[PDB]
Amino acid sequence: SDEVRKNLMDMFRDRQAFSEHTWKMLLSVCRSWAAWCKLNNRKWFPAEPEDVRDYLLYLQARGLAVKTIQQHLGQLNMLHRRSGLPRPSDSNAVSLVMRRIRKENVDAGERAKQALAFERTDFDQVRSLMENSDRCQDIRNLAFLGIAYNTLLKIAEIARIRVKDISRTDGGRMLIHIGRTKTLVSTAGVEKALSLGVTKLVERWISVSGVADDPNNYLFCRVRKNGVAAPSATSQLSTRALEGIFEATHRLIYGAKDDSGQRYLAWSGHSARVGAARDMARAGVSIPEIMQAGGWTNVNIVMNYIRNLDSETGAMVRLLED
Amino acid sequence: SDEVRKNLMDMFRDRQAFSEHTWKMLLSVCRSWAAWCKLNNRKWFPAEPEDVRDYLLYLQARGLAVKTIQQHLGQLNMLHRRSGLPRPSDSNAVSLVMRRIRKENVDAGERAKQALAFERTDFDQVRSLMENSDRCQDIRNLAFLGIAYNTLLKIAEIARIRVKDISRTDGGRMLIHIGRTKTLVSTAGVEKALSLGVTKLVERWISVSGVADDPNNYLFCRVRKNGVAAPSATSQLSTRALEGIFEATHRLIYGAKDDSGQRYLAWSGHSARVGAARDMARAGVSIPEIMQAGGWTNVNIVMNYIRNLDSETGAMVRLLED
Amino acid sequence: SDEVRKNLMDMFRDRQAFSEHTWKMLLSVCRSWAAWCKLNNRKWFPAEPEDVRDYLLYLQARGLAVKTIQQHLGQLNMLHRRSGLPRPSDSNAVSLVMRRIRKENVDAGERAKQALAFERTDFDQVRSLMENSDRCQDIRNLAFLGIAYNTLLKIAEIARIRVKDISRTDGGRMLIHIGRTKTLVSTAGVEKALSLGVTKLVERWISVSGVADDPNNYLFCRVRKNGVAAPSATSQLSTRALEGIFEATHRLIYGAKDDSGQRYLAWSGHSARVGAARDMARAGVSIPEIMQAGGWTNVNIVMNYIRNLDSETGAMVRLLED
Amino acid sequence: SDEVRKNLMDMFRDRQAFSEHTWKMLLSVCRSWAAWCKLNNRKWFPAEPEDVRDYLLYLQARGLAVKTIQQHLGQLNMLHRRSGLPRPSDSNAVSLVMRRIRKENVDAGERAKQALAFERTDFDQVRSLMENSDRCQDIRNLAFLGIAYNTLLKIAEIARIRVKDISRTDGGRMLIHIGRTKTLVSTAGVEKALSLGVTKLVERWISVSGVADDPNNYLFCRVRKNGVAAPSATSQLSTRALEGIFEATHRLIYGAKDDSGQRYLAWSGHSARVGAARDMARAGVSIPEIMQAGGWTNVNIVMNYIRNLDSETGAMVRLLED
DNA sequence: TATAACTTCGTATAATGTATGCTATACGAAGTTAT
DNA sequence: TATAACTTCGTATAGCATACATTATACGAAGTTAT
DNA sequence: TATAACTTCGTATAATGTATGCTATACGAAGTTAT
DNA sequence: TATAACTTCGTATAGCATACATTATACGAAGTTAT
Repeated sequence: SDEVRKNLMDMFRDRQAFSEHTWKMLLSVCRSWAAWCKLNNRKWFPAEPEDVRDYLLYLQARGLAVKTIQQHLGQLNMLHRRSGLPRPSDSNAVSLVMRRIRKENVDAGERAKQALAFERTDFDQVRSLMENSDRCQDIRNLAFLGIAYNTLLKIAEIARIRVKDISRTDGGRMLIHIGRTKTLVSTAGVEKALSLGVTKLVERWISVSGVADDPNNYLFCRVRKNGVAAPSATSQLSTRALEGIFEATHRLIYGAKDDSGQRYLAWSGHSARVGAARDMARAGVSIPEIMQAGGWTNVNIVMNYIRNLDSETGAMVRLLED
Repeated sequence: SDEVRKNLMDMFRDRQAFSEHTWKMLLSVCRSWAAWCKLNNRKWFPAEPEDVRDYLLYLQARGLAVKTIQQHLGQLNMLHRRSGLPRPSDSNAVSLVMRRIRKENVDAGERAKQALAFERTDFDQVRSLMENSDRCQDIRNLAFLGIAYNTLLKIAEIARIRVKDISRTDGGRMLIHIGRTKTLVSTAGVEKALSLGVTKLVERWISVSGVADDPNNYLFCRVRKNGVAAPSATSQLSTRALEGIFEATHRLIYGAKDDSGQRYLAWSGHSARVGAARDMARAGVSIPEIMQAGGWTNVNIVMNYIRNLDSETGAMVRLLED
Repeated sequence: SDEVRKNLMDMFRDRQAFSEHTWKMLLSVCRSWAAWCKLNNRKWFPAEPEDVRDYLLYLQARGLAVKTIQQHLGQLNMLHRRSGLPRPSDSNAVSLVMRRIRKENVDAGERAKQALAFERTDFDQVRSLMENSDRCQDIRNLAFLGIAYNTLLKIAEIARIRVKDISRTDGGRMLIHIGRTKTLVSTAGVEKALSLGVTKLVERWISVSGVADDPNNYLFCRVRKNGVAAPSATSQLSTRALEGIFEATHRLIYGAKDDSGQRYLAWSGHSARVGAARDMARAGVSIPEIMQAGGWTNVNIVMNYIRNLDSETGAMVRLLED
Repeated sequence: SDEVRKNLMDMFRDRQAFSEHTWKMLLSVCRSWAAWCKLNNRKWFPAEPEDVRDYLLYLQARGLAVKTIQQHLGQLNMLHRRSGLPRPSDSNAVSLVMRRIRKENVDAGERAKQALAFERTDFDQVRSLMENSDRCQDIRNLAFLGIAYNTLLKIAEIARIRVKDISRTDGGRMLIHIGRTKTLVSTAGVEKALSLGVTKLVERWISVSGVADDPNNYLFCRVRKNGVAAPSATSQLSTRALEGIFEATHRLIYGAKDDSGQRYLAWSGHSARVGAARDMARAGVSIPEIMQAGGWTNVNIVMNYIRNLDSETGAMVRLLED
């Protein structure tokens, strides 16, 4: 009763031990669960297993994805395990219904989607059009698109780059040192090399933006309606803005989005990462090489961007046709 | 007893958490365990470690495969873990016999088997033998044998193919929008293309059958002793019937089985999968293209199918032969 | 007191859960420890940690290897852990002295040795001399040496081979199916292919020995002074005899062993395995390929036969010399 | 208290279980922890989770590397585990801060460093500057710098080389029977060969020194302000003196340090190792030969040394550049 | 008959594996339906 | 507050190298059986 | 001034990492010894 | 004791596919600030 209160207090004291995103989703799931509980006159904490089971079934009935449901269940489990209490998933009712919901949704066809690919051809076509612009906005966007495709870095890692993180090979190729993440949080860190063509795009951006003024400045920054860049060493370009560059570039080439409300109708923050991964594979690049490129530690995730690369090769259709 | 009664009600309420094939196997182990118990005067629930030990030894004497004995122990362990009771595997005596049985059986020379291969040489032979046949069942069986070898699809997947899933891809070749994935993080569906040869086979079947008279009709259907097909959009051919086409075809060519009791004496549902993988290896197709073919995310099974091809003899044979 | 007696009784009942070699060493270490205990008026079971520490120090003082000492400690730990008691290694005194003994011995230069390599050149030289013999003994020995080098199989796996385990590629190369071991105890199993030259050596042995009479016969068998082979399906050629073939072949080429009493002055049961592993490496064979060849599951052991392959490459001595 | 007194006596009796460098580091953390405790009025033994938490936060504020803070917590954890007491890391509050500190520090941009490279361009420059020098210390330092770059050996290993360990391999080139392995399962020793150039350097040192007047004498020795060497078979040069040759040599060429406080501003003991690996990569030497060079069983460190070479730019740069 | 060629054995020392559980195919055989 | 040239020290931080529980090989010596 | 171009935010859904502990180098600085 | 051609069943055994605990992206909508 008080041991629980202490545990929770300890968790909140050292908040910084978890990503802000985890907290954000913890409160969002708690909001959702607490509302369902109120609407059903139930106690939201500690959670009763039969109540949690009803809630997950309610989420499925609302039409949410299987991964969304697993997230709600996962946030509830963390809140309890860290409170010193037993996890809802510790009961049959909850573990069995989750399995049953995954089964029925997947059987009805549900599948986890992945970002619309932005590949070598898309990059070449965008560079060919934007190459000739003098606008600060255009120069920045093209430089961002290039780094994204060349390095396979997530949008959050890109927004984190500082001018001082950039070095250069003896060959004149740019090098961006990256230190952590989801994960990777390490010592040492990594370096991402840019092709000569791409480092040229970045050079042009630094020049017109004037972010080199201070090595602490973040590489990318906002650019106001009048074309003036606003370098900063305290704030970074929101990842929401970066997803906006991918979306506006797609609209530039293909026009306005659908109306279906569906996701991935245009390029998004993860598009170049899935597009590059796939280009390397279709080129014969070895798995360890492809892995190094994306930072993937296992051969599973990799196979996953290629997870949607399965298409009739015609292999058997050739053996037979001869 | 109140709490295991609740757990058993949990299990039934969310029985959809597991597939019907899984349930049947569970019912099957309980019936056997229970029957052995009654016959030997022991309580079957909860199961005592010493009794489960005498039972496992019993299954060994019955000559069952270690794989099989592990399935009995496994289901027995589910029941108890789900129910709140202690698993027999958690016992030292049970843990010890399983290790003894496993080791003893491997020593006597136990090995896993796999489908007798149905290769191109066999497909050619069959085609030639029943290609001009006007018999509706022959027309249907040849079409089946073709798609099986060409697509490497499993029997349950071929049984689900409906008419509206067939389209045209090129040169009048056919396209089968199949679905070979049962996971959330995977590709929605694939498109299997049939050689020009195989396409003519399916065409002659759909014409002699009339399954196309309704898109909802299943590609394959029943053909009665009067050589008349019976299209249907609600009922598909049992995979048992599909395995029969394979054994019947082998009989046509080799006559009655070997009456040795053994398994894989004739062709079975996986024979075309085993054979197409080998032909693809003999013709030196890239492993990735061989995995896309069978839908393998890894190469642990495929390696078993092509293990004895001279192309897979290893580095040592390479070094020794110069 | 009785729970212990039961545990031990359970261990002995299901003896077959452990290799006969484990038992053999368990009794040998117990013999050693029990003798030291008697000579020092101490109780040998349960073992007192301070007593075990004295014993390990006594073994070090007797000049035994670090791996020998770790074995004695390991057998003592198993006897206790399986008796339901705490392991001697569970105490500081024992865990600290073991670490200290490893440290001091290794610091004084001790190193785990490995078998004298039997490589491609040795095999070619032995085949060149024995190729012309008509003696059953010679024909068998050469066939054994060939299979050992070609397959990298341990002597115990070789003595286990039965005539029925041998199949053949479509190319005329022999194939030996192997099922388990130290380890590997599996389902499925593996196939080892022989080069055309080596399968010829084996063919010649089967012919002159007459082991093909029964597919259950073990491939290798004894050969008496009069040249007559003694095929058997119940007994195998002792691994001690197989180590004898490697030793006699070395003496044939180099003459009588030293007098130092040292180990590995001549080829032994593991010689072809370490020799083949090393030949592949020096040939550019990839690790996964080399791994497949020896059955190694990890890249560590492999690096270990090559563990004694480190020699001045001259790499730096070339960069500088130009 | 009786049982932790016994454990502390266990630790001291078998202190040889750990190296002297390990002991010094342990004494160092205790002194700091104890000093912090007294200053803040807390008991230092056993350590309470909440106090260790305030201490770790203290070390973070002192600006120490996460690696360093983990060393304090680590030793603190040894002490307690060895002693029978409960480890502070086993506490939720301590577990939480370590995670917070680790994450917070990685976010501020913390990265590991490594020796400033001493490449061939640097060796050439130094040779040219002090090659005709008659000064005995210059003759000794050049010899050292040569062996370091040529052999990639660490300082403690070069400090141990005695005269009787040098032999001749070919064309009058030298051979150094070194020992770079501290494990039981490894190779006894290696033989490092020196280029013809480097060999002439060591020869001129042994002649101007007279260390060869007794095989037992260490290759390298003290050279007093009167330019007179002092051979000895019982005393070797401190690795600190060896690091001094590196910094002194860098001073000769670049002058006083950068007074920034930072690390690796001049050359250190590992500079030749970092530089020789890069030169070997620039000249495209096979990774295996680069590992044999530095004595690496893996390639996790070597990759850090050659991370920014254009030859190690990745597949993406390869694809993008065509 | 001595004796090659093992086998058995006991102490000494090097090498090696480290998971399961759910679901689909195998196949003889009983059950069903329209020729 | 001689000074070059080290050594010894204390504390930070980079570079490695794993443990546990079996199972299997190394080899001298003594026993075994068809010749 | 309206307005481009963000930022912040809250619900929805995809992606990812899964270790430590022992020992050696780094380097300013105090200690020692023979020029 | 019609029979071809299946279907349904029961039990053996081969073929796959993982969980947990975070952390990070997807995108519409509403608020914010230099122009």
